[PDB]
Amino acid sequence: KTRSSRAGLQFPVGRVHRLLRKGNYAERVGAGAPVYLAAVLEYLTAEILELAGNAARDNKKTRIIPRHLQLAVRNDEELNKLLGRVTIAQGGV
Amino acid sequence: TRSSRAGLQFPVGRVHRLLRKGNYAERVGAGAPVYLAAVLEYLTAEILELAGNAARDNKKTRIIPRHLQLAVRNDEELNKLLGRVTIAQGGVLPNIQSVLLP
Amino acid sequence: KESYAIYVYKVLKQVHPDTGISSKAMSIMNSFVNDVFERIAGEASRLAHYNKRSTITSREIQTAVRLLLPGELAKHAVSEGTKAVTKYTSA
Amino acid sequence: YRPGTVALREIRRYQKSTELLIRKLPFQRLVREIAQDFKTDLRFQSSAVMALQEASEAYLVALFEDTNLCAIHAKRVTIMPKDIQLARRIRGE
Amino acid sequence: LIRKLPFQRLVREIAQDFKTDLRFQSSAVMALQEASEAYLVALFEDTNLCAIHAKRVTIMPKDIQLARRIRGE
Amino acid sequence: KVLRDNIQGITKPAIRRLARRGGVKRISGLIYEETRGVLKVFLENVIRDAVTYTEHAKRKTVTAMDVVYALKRQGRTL
Amino acid sequence: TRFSNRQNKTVNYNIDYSDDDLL
Amino acid sequence: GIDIVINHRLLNNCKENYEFLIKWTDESHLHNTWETYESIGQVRGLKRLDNYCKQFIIEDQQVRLDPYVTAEDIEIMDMERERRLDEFEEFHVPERIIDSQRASLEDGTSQLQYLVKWRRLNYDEATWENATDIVKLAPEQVKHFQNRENSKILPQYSSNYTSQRPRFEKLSVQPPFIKGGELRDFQLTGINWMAFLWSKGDNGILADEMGLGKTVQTVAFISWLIFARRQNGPHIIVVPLSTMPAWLDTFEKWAPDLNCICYMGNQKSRDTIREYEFYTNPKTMKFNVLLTTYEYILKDRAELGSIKWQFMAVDEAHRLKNAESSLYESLNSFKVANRMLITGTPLQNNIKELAALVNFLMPGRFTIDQEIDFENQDEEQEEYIHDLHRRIQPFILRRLKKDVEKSLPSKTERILRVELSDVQTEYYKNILTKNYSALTAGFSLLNIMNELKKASNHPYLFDNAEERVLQKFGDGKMTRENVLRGLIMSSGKMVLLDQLLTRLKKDGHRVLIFSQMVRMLDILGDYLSIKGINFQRLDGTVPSAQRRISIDHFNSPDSNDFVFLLSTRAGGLGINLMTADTVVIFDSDWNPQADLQAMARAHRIGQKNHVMVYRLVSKDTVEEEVLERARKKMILEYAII
Amino acid sequence: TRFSNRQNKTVNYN
Ligand SMILES: Nc1ncnc2c1ncn2[C@@H]1O[C@H](COP(=O)(O)OP(=O)(O)O)[C@@H](O)[C@H]1O
Ligand code: BEF
Ligand SMILES: [Mg+2]
Repeated sequence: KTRSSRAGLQFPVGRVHRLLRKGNYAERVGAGAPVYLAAVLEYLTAEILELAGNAARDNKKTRIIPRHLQLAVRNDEELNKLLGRVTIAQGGV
Repeated sequence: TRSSRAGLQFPVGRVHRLLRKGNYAERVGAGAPVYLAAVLEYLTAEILELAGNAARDNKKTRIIPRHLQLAVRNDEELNKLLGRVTIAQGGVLPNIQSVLLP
Repeated sequence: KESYAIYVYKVLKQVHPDTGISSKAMSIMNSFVNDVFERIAGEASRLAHYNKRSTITSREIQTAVRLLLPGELAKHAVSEGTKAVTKYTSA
Repeated sequence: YRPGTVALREIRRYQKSTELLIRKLPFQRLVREIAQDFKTDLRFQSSAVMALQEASEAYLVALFEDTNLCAIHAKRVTIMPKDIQLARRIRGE
Repeated sequence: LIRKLPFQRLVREIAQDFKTDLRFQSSAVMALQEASEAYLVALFEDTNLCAIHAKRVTIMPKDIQLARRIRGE
Repeated sequence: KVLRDNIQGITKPAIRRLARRGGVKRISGLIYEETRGVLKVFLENVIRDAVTYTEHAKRKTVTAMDVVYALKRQGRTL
Repeated sequence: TRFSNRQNKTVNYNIDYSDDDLL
Repeated sequence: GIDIVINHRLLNNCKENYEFLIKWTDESHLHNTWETYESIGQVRGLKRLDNYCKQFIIEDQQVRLDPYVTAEDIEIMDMERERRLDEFEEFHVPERIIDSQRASLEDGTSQLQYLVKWRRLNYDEATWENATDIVKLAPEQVKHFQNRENSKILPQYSSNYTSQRPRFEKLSVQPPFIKGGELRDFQLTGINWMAFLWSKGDNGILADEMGLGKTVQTVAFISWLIFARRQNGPHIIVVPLSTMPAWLDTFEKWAPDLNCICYMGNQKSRDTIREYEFYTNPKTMKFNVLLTTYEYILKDRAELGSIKWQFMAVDEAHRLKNAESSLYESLNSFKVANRMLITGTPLQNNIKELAALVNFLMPGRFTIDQEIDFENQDEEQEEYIHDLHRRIQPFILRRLKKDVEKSLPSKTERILRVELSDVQTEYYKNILTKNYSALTAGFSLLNIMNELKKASNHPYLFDNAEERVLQKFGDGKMTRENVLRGLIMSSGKMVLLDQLLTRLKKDGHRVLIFSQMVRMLDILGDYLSIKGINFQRLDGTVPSAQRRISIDHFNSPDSNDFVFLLSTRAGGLGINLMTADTVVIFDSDWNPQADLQAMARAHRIGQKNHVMVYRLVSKDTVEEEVLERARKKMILEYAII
Repeated sequence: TRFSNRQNKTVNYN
């Protein structure tokens, strides 16, 4: 089975494994690294999306929108302080 | 070929072969199958055009019997030509007599 | 073109399938994904160079993420990475 | 929706519909039972049964249209058997 | 909040100073609006913090200068 | 038609709206000219680098991607 | 590449309907 | 509340002594009364009186104290006075009653009020006023209101026709419905052919020449199909703004008994129209026909799209160029039993526009597609364009005056090749050369064609040019005459046209000026005024009433304003200027048909005399290339015919 | 189904 499905991961391990070469980050890359990277990428996006889903749901909207993302991002201090210099286009204060 | 000499699509050779095989007459002049094939494929072109318009109005990629029935009943000339003809998976032209409605 | 929106849709359906997403929000997610990726990768590279290493491994990224990431998110993500690579390698 | 609306709905449904309106196994059973009266032991192409089915439905619906026209001519909405008999006689059957 | 036509005319004026001949994607103008609004609002929140620290309801230009120095410089 | 938009385009009501979004209660009438100046400086800083990005592409047109590059690094520092 | 050249009326096909005032 | 006074009669003297013809916020114009400052006292809106006091002060200053104000400027002030006061008197005459109601008064009595709309005025003013005055001032309007209340020409009186279409064939009789004049064979054959096309079931195009009767023809046809085809359900006529009054006037003369309306104005106006004028017992809609402009469709797209329209009619239908136009979208979100597209030239530019038109008439029915397209000469495209021609011909009506009515005298048309001034040569070179210093001396190169074209008409389109010119003259600034010279010298076309204008002034000829460029039409307005000329301007900026009355006055035979100055985009369309014998164009557009339309603004059923047409063409400049491309576009028209 | 590991403050965004 594919490397992602072997890991159970929902991201293109092959792309990122390629990208690790394509970005010159190192002339060698070890097989777990793109897998480990994909795992944390999935985890990170899940955490934000969960909060943003609550934000849309709380606003009675099915559509997740920048407002709902921004509201989520600023409500978690960790995400907010992690993302303190990220600016959300059409994300209101 | 003869069909290509005429510029027809229909198989002039085939229809000539049938005209012999059908024993319609002891003699079959060479013009007969050309003329017949021409008017035949003209007729099919007509009804195909109408069936295509029916498929467009039903918004379907594939022509199906319903579209044929709709086209052929809607064209008075064809319906007259086909007043005793019917098709599988056809159907009545959707219509209700006004007096039945409130 | 080289974009994650399909993977976003996967995890979106995996996390809140009752929610749609605006293309704007989807693009923001793509920008976000690219930002975090280049952040962790650029760090791990410079750490590897500091360690005089021509290769990047799980340890480098596992260290880099613990450097970049807030303390809870770090150990949670680290555990997720170690679990995932364990499944991958045990397979 | 005001009673009798069901009639209009059924009419528009079945005119929209093309599909067979009658139970197929009863029909095939009946036809082979009749055929046995003409001659025993006939086997059937299933397609033959389908063709007969289509013809039977088409003929019946034609007759029903004819009888509806008669019924409206009588200035009543209920079709009556005498209407069938008239329509059949006018058709010369 | 801020008006795209005036804003983009200002933007083109300043660009015209550096290049003297430009073209712009409308997406670029949008992005500049978003950036400028966010930056200004943040600076307003700072300068308000300054004004209330000085126990004024009005913000004062001194508060802008101070905020810009402390955060920006 | 004598006025020039670059200063005037950013105008008392819009500044008031920005301040209200920034939660400001009241403002001195002097503030607007400071903010226009600051805005010019802020804008001036970013667009210069966008120009140089566009130069390195040798293109006449400036894209949102060039803006994103200039705005990315400059925004994080500021 | 083939076209009718008969004169014809304008005609349209519609299967569908609504029970607007049957309530 | 206070409303702003009609007139004034007898600074502290101005405040104490004088008297003003007030109006009030809740009372119709006929409730005007003479009132005084202390008699009214402090009342809501008194700043309007302050404004009028300031106005009256400056009126006194301009009329009486300023020694420079010339007698003709006093006459223009008297014109402004009497014209506005007469228009206030027109606001004092009703135009329409909308409904009637009886209401209780504070005395416990009751009175019957008619919801009255007023002339030159709309349903923002219109209000319930006691019939006691309506019945004596406009019993004709009372009669018409009682008709419009009761025509039974309404959506509920007609069915869903599309299942059946009976035949029609051409006829030779004057339409009996019509009060407004006398169709000739061509207008009647319009009616006939549209009726035949309807009787095939179809949607059609009318492209008999510009000004040839379409409006009267289309109202006669809509009347015929209402009466003949029982088309009692709503019809929507979409119209360019400037012509909406004329269309109304057509009805108001040709079938004045019809119950039809024009839909315009602020949300309040449109709301009061919808609820009072459209709705019965809010729904079913009182009117048979609604006039609208294009944008007022977008203003109520889904709302008006909720009506089951029986007929769409479209003036200047090339307004619908392509399927993606927001108008084209909205009109195809609407559904209708019939469509009719009116334009004296059926295509401006290109086969794709005509394809979009025919798709709007009969979507997909015509195999018109890029795969065969207008190579300038090609046997295959020339064959297919004649095939499309014969395919469409049953569905288009087209004629010229040359066919229609030889009585209508022809047009002289000529190009006026003219040389650049030195100023022109300098600036044009300074566009050919890339001189940022010259730009800094008076600033963008980002559209060189536009910069050089507008320069080529006039260097004063760069504002520093007027300074540097009149300063290098030195005397130019100093006097009106020196300014006039320093201006007019600066373009050879301006010198030539000034000579021609002086000739026409001696001739007494009446003339239309057209340009693409509003700033040039401003410079020319200033030139006319400093030359002491009597004229009107029109462009897309002037609102409905002032533009309308300007057209009316200029068409009035006593109009001493012998020149009309027009934009092309607004003024070149729809309108008849029958008082003008001559037309001049400063600059052709990319599109020739727009120029033909401008010509049509002179060239009309109403033109008494042979017209003369002149195009001001600068020597050795791009407009010659523009003209050749426009001629190629006309070759496409000649190919489709 | 993509469960979240962190235990975090509940939020109302409405
Ligand atoms: N049947 C007619 N009899 C007399 N005059 C007419 C007739 N039809 C049109 N006209 C004249 O034409 C003018 C209207 O031009 P019109 O034909 O309505 O423009 P278009 O039809 O091109 O939009 C009116 O002023 C009117 O005097
Ligand atoms: F529309 Be017509 F040509 F005035
Ligand atoms: Mg017209």
